[PDB]
Amino acid sequence: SGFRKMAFPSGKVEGCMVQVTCGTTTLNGLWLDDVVYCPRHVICTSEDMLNPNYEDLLIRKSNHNFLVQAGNVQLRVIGHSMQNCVLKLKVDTANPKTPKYKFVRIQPGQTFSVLACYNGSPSGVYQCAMRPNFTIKGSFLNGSCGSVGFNIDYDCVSFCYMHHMELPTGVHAGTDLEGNFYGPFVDRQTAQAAGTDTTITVNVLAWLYAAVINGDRWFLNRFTTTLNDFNLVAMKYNYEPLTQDHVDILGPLSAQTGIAVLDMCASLKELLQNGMNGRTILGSALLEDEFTPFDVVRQCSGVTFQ
Amino acid sequence: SGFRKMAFPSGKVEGCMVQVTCGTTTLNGLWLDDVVYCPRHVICTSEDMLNPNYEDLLIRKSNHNFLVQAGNVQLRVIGHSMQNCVLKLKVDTANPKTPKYKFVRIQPGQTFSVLACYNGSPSGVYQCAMRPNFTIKGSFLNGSCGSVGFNIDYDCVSFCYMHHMELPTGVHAGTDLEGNFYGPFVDRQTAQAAGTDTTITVNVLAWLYAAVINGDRWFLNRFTTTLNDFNLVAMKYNYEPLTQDHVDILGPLSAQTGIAVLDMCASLKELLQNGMNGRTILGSALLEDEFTPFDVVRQCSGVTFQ
Ligand SMILES: *[C@](O)(C(N)=O)[C@H](CC1CCC1)NC(=O)[C@@H]1[C@@H]2[C@H](CN1C(=O)[C@@H](NC(=O)NC(C)(C)C)C(C)(C)C)C2(C)C
Ligand SMILES: *[C@](O)(C(N)=O)[C@H](CC1CCC1)NC(=O)[C@@H]1[C@@H]2[C@H](CN1C(=O)[C@@H](NC(=O)NC(C)(C)C)C(C)(C)C)C2(C)C
Repeated sequence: SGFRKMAFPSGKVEGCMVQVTCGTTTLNGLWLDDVVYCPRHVICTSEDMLNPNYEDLLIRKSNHNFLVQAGNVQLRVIGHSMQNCVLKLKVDTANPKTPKYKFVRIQPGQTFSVLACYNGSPSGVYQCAMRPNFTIKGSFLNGSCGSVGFNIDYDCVSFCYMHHMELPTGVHAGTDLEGNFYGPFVDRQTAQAAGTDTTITVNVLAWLYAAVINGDRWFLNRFTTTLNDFNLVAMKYNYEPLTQDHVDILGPLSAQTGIAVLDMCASLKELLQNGMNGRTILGSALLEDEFTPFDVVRQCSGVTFQ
Repeated sequence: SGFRKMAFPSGKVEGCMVQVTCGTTTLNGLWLDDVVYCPRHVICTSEDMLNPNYEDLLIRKSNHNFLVQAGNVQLRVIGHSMQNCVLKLKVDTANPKTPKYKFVRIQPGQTFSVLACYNGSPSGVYQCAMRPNFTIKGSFLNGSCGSVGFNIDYDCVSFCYMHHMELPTGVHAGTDLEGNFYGPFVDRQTAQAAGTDTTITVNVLAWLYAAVINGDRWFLNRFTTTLNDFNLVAMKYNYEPLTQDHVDILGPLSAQTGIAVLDMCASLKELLQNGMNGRTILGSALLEDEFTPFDVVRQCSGVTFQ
C-alpha cells in the first residue's frame, strides 16, 4: 500500500552520461555505441545565442574542438554532424555499458523519468509528464543541458527527451533524441510563446482510481454522468476532453475497483465544481495529473525491470 | 530553475539487490561483500507471524534452506546469523559490484531515497522522510520487504533503512541495517500503536526558501516574530518546535535570499493561521515538509555524485 511519485531506476542511464565541452561551453552528452548525442548550441558562445546560424557556426569547428569525457577517461571525436537540434559526435570507443535502447517521440500526457546531470555526472532522478503544451515542469540549473528523459520496458531503455532550454515561468523545453523539438520552440534566446497548459483528464482519473485502491474513498459520490456531459464541464475548467479510448485505457483500473469510469467522472465533476473543501486525496490538496493509467497499474501491482 | 521531489540516482544500489527465499517466503536482500542482509521474518510462515519465536524458528533452519539468487546466478549460503531483526547470510562470493558504503541510523526529519524492489529486481525509486513518529509514507506491496533506503555522499552510499512492515493507514516501518527498528515497532502481526505525526517545521521553512529562490514570493509578508512566539503558534498546529540549531542550519538559504529566518517564520505563522486561500506554493496546495535544508541547497545549487 501507498502511492508515491516514483521514477524508474536510473542505473542503465547513468553509465551513458558523458561531459561535452566546446570552447567555453560544457554540458552533458548521451554516449550510446560509438556516438555521443548533445544539444547543438554547445557550439555557441553567450553572444551567438540571440541569433545563431548553426550551419555557419558549425563550419568553423573541427573534430578536435570537441572535448568528450567519460569520468576521467577521455574520448576522441573522429566525426561530427548536425541532426536537427542535436549534434552527433562520432567517437573512437563504443560504450561498453550501452543498454538495449530505442529512441521514441512521446505523446502529450505521457510520463517519463529525468536523470538530471551536471558535468556528465548524475545528480538526481525525478518523474515528470509531457504537458499538453509540449513543456515539462522539471528541475534544471545551468549545466543541466543534455540531461535525458527515459522510460524502461523490462531491459530496453526508451530515450524520449533531451533538455535544452527554460521558459519564463520555470518550465522546460527540449527535443527527442533525433533533435526535433517538442512543441514550436526553437533553440535561440528570443521571445517565444508557450500555449495554455491544460489538465490531463485521463491521468486525473487514474490517480482517483489509485486513491480508491489505497482506501481514500470520500469523494466517491452517488451520481453518474455521460461522456458528453462530463466533457462539457471539464472543458470549462481547462481540462482535456475524454474519449472512448481513454475509457478503454482505464478498464484495468475500473475492473480492479468495481467503479465504472462514468461514475468516476461524476465524482471528478463534483470535485471541479465544489473544490475539495479542505481534505486531501492521496496526501494532495490538488488534483494530480502526472500519473498515467499505466503508471498506476505498474505501481499498484508491482512491475519490475531487469 | 524548478523544484521537484528528487531521488538519488540508484545505479550503485541496483547491483546490490538479490532475492532471498526460505521455504515459502521470498523477499529482497542486500548483498555487500560476501554478506546478504534481509528481514529475519523471511524464516516465518504465514501462521508464525502472529507470535513468532525467532530463536526457536531459526533453530530448525540450516544454511541449505536459504536460496539466494542474484539474477540468474545462484549464490550459496555458508553461514547464517541473526542480528536483531535482520538475518545476515554469509555467502561464497563477494559482490563484485559492492560500492563504498556505510550503515547509518538516521534521525527523524531526515530524507532518503527508497529503491522499491520485487523478487530482487528494482521496480522504482522515490524520496521520503523519516517522520517524527518513526514511520515513513512509502509505496510498498507484498514482496517489497528487504527494499532499502539510502543516501549518497559523493562515492559513498549510506544505507539507512530496510523495509519490514505496513501499519493500518498505509504507513511503513522498518529497521536500520543493524536490525534495530526505527520507533517502538516489533516484527510480529499484533496490534501496534504509531504515535501522532507532526510537521517538520525546519523542512517547511527550507521549502518556503526554495519557493522564494524560484520566484514564488506571494506569502512573503511585512511582519516579523520571535522564536518563542512562533513556537507558541507552531505547537498548536502540531508542528515541531524550532531551535537555534535549526536557525543556524537555515543560514545558507537565508543568506542566498536575503530573508531572515525569523521573518520567514512570521510568513509561515500567517500561512498556518489563515490557510493559503486557494493559491499554491511550488505547485503545492499544502505545506511540504519532506525537503531538508540540505536537499534544498543540493537541488538549488547542483550537487552531483560519482
Ligand atoms: C543549457 O544550455 C546548459 N548549458 O545547461 C542551458 C540550460 C538552461 C536551464 C538553466 C539555463 N540552456 C540555455 O542556456 C538555453 C540556450 C540559449 C538560452 N537558453 C535558455 O534556456 C534561456 N531561455 C530563454 O531564452 N527562454 C525564452 C526563449 C526567452 C523563452 C535562458 C534565459 C534560461 C538562459 C538557448 C540556445 C535557447
Ligand atoms: C514483507 O514481509 C514481504 N514479504 O514483502 C511484507 C511487506 C508488507 C507491505 C505489504 C505487506 N511484510 C509483512 O508481511 C509484515 C510481517 C508480518 C506481517 N506484516 C505486515 O506488514 C502486516 N502489518 C501488520 O500486521 N501491522 C500491524 C502490526 C497490525 C500494525 C500486514 C497486515 C500488512 C501483512 C510481520 C512479521 C510484521
